[PDB]
Amino acid sequence: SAVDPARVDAVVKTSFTKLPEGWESRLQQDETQRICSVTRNNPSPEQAAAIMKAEEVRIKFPAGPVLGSWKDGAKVAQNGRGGQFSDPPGTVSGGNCYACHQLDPKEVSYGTLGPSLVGYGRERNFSAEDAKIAFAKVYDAQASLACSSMPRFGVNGVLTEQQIKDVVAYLFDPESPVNK
Amino acid sequence: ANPGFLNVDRGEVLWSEPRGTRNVSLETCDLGEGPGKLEGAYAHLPRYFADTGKVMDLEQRLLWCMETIQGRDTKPLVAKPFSGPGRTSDMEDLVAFIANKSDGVKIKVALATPQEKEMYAIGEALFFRRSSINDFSCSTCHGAAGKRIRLQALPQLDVPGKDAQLTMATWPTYRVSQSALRTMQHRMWDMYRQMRMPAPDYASEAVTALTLYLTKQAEGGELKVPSIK
Ligand code: HEC
Ligand code: HEC
Repeated sequence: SAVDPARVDAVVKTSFTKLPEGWESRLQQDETQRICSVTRNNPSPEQAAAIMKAEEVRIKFPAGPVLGSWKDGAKVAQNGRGGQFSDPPGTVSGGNCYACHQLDPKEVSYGTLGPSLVGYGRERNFSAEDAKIAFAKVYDAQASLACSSMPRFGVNGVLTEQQIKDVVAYLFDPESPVNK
Repeated sequence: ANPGFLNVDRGEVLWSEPRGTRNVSLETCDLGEGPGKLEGAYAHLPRYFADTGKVMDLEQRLLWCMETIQGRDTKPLVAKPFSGPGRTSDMEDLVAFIANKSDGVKIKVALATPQEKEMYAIGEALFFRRSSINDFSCSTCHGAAGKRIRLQALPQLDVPGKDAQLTMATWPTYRVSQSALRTMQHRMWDMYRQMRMPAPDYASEAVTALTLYLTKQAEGGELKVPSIK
């Protein structure tokens, strides 16, 4: 095979010299970043399985319930700023679901890289349990699907427990435009 | 017919214009297709240059010329490679012009040495490489067909074929939403920026590694440069 060497590290190490304070870490892959890259996001069955084992343990669930605030969850969904070097200090991060998902059926700007989430809660009978599944999906998706293209929001420090509570509510709160 | 024809004619100036301690122009700068010869040189870039011993894009090449031929102080340019309101980029204008000397030509990079095949590989790797707080890779958003981010459709770049050809045929380009002509460098910067990565080094190895991959997946693409977007 065209065995691609560890010459990829240097090329990054040496080509990424302007670093905001404490960003050397953003270059080093974690073990589930590394497998997904070396196999072009096509894990083998065994590959996928090990990831899941390491990812689903990293999931912390809230002390209280899953549901939060759908009105404030809508704000997490639309915000596409956060985490960037171009981003001024204090910039509140979002999940930006709209970039990849259809959410509010009424809304006309949405991506198709991810699944339609229109009526998600209603389609799942508003089940409190299936919302736990949607929580752990936002907190860490690679816990349920290895090498998935959805960001591991909650395990990577982009989303706070409360933001996930809020964005899940947007999928699950019967009174949300997503569920209407 | 296109506001990006300023940069075209601003790049024509700087190519003609003697500069540096040696105070000569870049009219004798070799871009791969022989000294001075501008025809098709971008359609065959990035490539290996014997005078350095590496693979090189258009900008890394221009900059080399500025150093040795002209003797121009490049340090202010690697610092402000991307133009602003009320301030040009002599690195985006010389790309417009040189790119236009490859207009109507077909994209045709070739893996011909140990250096270029190695580079392409590493660019393929960097294309797939997941890293940082959003876990993104270029292949996350360029890893299939018929996909769109919000309303903007995504070009497939993980395979040879249409999208890629058309893409590298539409770069460098003019974006009205900024009202500025932009080069592959800036796009590379913008995408790593929005991947939550650190800001890549202008004219670095990684950027040029990616470009070769993108350009090799773009083989056959008939340059129509610089475009309107
Ligand atoms: C960078 C792309 C991306 C972004 C951003 C993103 N998603 Fe996803 N999402 C995907 C993809 C691709 C899948 C399918 C693979 C999977 O199961 O992980 C998915 C799956 C899901 C699913 C399960 C889909 C199903 O089949 O039932 C849910 C629910 C979901 N995402 C919610 C969210 C929420 C909430 C956000 C905002 C916090 C978000 N997504 C942001 C790409 C994305
Ligand atoms: C945020 C998701 C996202 C990621 C991550 C991403 N892309 Fe893009 N890409 C897009 C979108 C959306 C556009 C359309 C913007 C435009 O071209 O004006 C685009 C456009 C492009 C274009 C120009 C397309 C054209 O014809 O105008 C190139 C080249 C490109 N991407 C390559 C890359 C590379 C290389 C990377 C890795 C540094 C990358 N992309 C990462 C979503 C993404």
